[PDB]
Amino acid sequence: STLKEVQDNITLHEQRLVTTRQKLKDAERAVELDPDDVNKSTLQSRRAAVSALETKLGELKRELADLIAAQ
Repeated sequence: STLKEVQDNITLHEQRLVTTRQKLKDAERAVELDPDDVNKSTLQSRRAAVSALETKLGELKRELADLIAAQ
């Protein structure tokens, strides 16, 4: 039930973190080789996407820890 729902959401977010981080790696490399404005903007966006996922994951994981402790 509730704990499993949170766990599945952590999985979905961990999977999205992997794919978003690959997109970030691609964007970082492009800027390393040619730091033009478009490449810097792509990088800025990919960074924010990864960081936002990591934030959400941290929230989910702290809440699951407390769900477990209460049970």
